[PDB]
Amino acid sequence: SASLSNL
Amino acid sequence: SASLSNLH
Amino acid sequence: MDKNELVQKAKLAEQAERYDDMAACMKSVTEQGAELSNEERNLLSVAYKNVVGARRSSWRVVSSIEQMAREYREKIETELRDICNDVLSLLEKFLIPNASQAESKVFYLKMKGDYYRYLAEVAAGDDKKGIVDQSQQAYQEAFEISKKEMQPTHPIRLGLALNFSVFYYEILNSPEKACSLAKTAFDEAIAELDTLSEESYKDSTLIMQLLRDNLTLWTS
Amino acid sequence: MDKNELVQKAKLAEQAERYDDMAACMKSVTEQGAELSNEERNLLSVAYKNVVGARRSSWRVVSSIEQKTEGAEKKQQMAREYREKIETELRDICNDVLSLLEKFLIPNASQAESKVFYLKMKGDYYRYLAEVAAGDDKKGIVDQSQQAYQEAFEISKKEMQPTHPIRLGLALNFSVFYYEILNSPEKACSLAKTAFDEAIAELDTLSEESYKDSTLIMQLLRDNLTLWT
Repeated sequence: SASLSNL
Repeated sequence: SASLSNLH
Repeated sequence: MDKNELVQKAKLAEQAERYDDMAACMKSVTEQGAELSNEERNLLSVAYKNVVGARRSSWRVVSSIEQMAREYREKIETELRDICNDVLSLLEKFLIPNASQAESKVFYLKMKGDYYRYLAEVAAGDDKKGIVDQSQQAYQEAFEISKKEMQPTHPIRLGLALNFSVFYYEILNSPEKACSLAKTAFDEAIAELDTLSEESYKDSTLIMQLLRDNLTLWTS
Repeated sequence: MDKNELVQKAKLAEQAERYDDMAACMKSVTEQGAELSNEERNLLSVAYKNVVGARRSSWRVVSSIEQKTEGAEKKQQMAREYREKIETELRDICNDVLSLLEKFLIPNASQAESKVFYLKMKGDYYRYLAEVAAGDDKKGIVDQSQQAYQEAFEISKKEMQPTHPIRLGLALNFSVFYYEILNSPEKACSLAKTAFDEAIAELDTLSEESYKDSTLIMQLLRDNLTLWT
């Protein structure tokens, strides 16, 4: 479950 | 250079 | 010291992976009252994302293990709470009231939603309710401004849909709304790919993939 | 808290990846004066390895930036001052660990295996001081490191089989000492090659609890050999 933190 | 720290 | 020096030190701190230095530098920049540039704004956000991120990660490990655990998990939680409050404070006193442009208002209102969400992740008492509501209020208003003011391919708008949809899934336990929001954000971007820019298209397409990854998981 | 609580908190900290807490916990344990168990020793070592490791990594990044900014004096100045702030943290951490080594860990070490471990650790933290020492100061620090490794080496050579992970690990770090600090690739290769080959000759002496560690360290020794030649 991904938020924007993944970049 | 690899030291023992590099152990996992 | 001045703005440019502090900003430059923050870039050094980042390279050194020293995020407390980075957060402190950007906090100080923020405290000078002037509206942050896009560069500075990103430096602030990255700095605290990492600082708060370490606490969220430690909380989950320790909460899961939980004795000694309870007492320690509480220690981390107080840190986590103090960090969120620090950022939410900077948002009320400086960042949100000075956001002159629509893009910044969305960015900051999203950040406010984000940091109430991080507080909600650890709220257990009847205190959770007001916090959860605070996150939704911030997310909702940012959402309305991005729809009015931004292209559906805009990275800041896509990123907001992403985190807001995560809010529905994780916090409000509402996979249908989460999916509905994620799908709409994705499809509307797909409908207007010509609005992609040179400087943005990489971010825009990556965020779309994330939205779709979330959709896939949540309907599985 | 008492020994048992501190040790459990340290294990908690490790899992939370909060290494300052972990270190602070084990430091307190060490200060209650009793010889550490094997479990405690490793927790202490792991804690400070991470605390000091963060600084060494930040130092190299910032130091590299500093040398790359010859000709941009404002940037080069900001880099230098930051390198110096980091360096002070690095020194204080090494001094912290060397202090625990003289006062507690080395004098209380009963068995040879422990004395090798702690003497190696002492060589290590003087080596880290040597990584950043300028002077007029460097020589004495470099010398302290070599003496601690050497004393440890002699004890491991007398008391331990060549597949023992503590002995292989000493050879590894002592060889890195020769290459990086004393700038002698031949002495580094020699020590590394010798330790690897003597281990290769006695693989039947490996235990269930040690063979992973032993064979991993051997791979490291051979990687350094490959790199250095």
